[PDB]
Amino acid sequence: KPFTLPILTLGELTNSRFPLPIDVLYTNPNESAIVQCQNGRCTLDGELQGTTQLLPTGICAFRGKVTQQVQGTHWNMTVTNLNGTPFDPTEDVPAPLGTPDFSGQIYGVISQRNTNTVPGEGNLPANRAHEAVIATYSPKFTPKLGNIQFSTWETQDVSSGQPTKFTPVGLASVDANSHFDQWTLPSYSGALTLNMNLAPSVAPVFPGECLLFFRSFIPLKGGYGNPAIDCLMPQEWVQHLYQESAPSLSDVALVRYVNPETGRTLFEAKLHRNGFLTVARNSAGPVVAPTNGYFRFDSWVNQFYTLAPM
Amino acid sequence: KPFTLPILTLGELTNSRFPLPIDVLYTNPNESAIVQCQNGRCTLDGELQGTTQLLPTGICAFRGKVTQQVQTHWNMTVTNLNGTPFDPTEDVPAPLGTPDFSGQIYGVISQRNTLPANRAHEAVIATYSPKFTPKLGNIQFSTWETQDVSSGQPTKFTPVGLASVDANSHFDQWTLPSYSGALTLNMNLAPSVAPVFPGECLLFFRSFIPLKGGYGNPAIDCLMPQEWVQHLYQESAPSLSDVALVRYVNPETGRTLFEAKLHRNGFLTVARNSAGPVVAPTNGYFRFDSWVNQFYTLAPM
Repeated sequence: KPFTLPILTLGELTNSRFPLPIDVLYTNPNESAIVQCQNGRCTLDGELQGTTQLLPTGICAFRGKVTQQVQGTHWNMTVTNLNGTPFDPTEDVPAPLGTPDFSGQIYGVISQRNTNTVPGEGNLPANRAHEAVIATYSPKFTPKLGNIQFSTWETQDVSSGQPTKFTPVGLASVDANSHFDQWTLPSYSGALTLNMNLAPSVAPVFPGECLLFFRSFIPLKGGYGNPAIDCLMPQEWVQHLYQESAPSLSDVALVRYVNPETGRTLFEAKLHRNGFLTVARNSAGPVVAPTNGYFRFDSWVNQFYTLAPM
Repeated sequence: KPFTLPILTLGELTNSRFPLPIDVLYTNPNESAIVQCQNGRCTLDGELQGTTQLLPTGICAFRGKVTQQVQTHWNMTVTNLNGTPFDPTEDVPAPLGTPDFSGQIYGVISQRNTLPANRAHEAVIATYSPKFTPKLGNIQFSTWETQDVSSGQPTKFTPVGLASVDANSHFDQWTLPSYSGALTLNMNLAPSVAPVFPGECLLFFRSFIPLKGGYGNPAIDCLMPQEWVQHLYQESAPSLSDVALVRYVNPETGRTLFEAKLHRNGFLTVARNSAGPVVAPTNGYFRFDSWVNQFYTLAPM
């Protein structure tokens, strides 16, 4: 089966690591961190890796039940799989699929719809929702053990024992004590633990090459900053590759970024079998080009193919 | 070019009218409302209609700049979601992604000033308000917060759910907003959809939508999931009749659970004489089997 990519343009793609549109392509050749994100991980032949799942609504989401308030106002939440089935910690994944894959204070909304209905309200359940923050660097962030905590500004109106959804929106801030580092993994089983079942790190191996990312700017609840989240492939590529499961005929798919108006190739890139891009570029920053561009698959090549400089 | 659908299962699909997973398939044969939603509208040959755009993050989203606080209510100029100015003369009902139903839409307004300062707050957009005029470039939102929204700064609305579905809330998923306000006619609408065949009813992809407070179990029904919109748009396969016969298959057992007609204008019907959820495995998926003729009768579900 021939390998293909979506023909969605840059302005028609979304981030696989946070629910955001892709804003710009981006490089940073002198990055010192190991790049080993766990969402947006899929091989070119369709194998999801890390904590990657298919729903855009599942990225950095949680589903479960609040147990009790804990002595901002903190609350303990059991977490299930996003489909509602109990999370089995013996499954060969780092954490429930969709779990955030970076250190920071993730800001969003906790909502609840009660299981029990009220006769005097037309046999309908009660509901509530409040702003909430999840500190993924906290020892209390133990999604691999089926349990996390969140904090709220709201002091009372969260219910114990009720179905609970976290909808991510952005970060609480990028203050130093919020520990935002997009390449630092959470410790999924808690303090002083070793993560397991991780998607592998990615890196260029050929001289003159660097990673090419799909970058999105992330909202902030407060503070000064212009934070971004870089993914290796957009969510729609993950969805496409998963469904197609086309055999990979070599280690690298050569792709060309094309302006569909002019048919012109702006640059070429290597799309590696583990699901990431490299380019030959000697600078950091955005790729300044119209957002109607898209990557076109041109041919299978080997690891030693030399790219035209961007 | 042969017609195809994604092979994503029901538990791998998302709603095209609100940012929610698909929870269940659903029918309501005795519905009295005209079904004429504007998000999640795409022909089988790939023509987007209504206010439909391709991003899951764009559904019920707004981008723009706050102008004035009025008596805590705030006016907001809205642009296209890509940041370009919205031209009210374009042949669309409203900026793409604009909500397509009456209600109080709850979410978060966030701002990043032109290292910049930021703020965000919970907000509500009443789409039935006379000040909900997205086709004219302006909407209003309310906050519980009394002051901390800045005028003239880039502003994003991230939808989360509904504020309320009580009797003051005007929630009706089939009532369109007046995109240009009171006393104006909506324009450039995607057409209404209905079964024509005796014994058939619409089949929806249903999602339960969160509530900020109060009582209720509200849902939003879309005609096709967002991934189908994205797929059809890219493929642009010619439609070889008015109806594509699809079978809902359990891929574990290989068996067909039921069949449906997928109509050219981008919606499903089934022969079912009961309302409510379809109780079927969420690992099922619709498989395209054949274009069919105008006398094709569905097996009853």
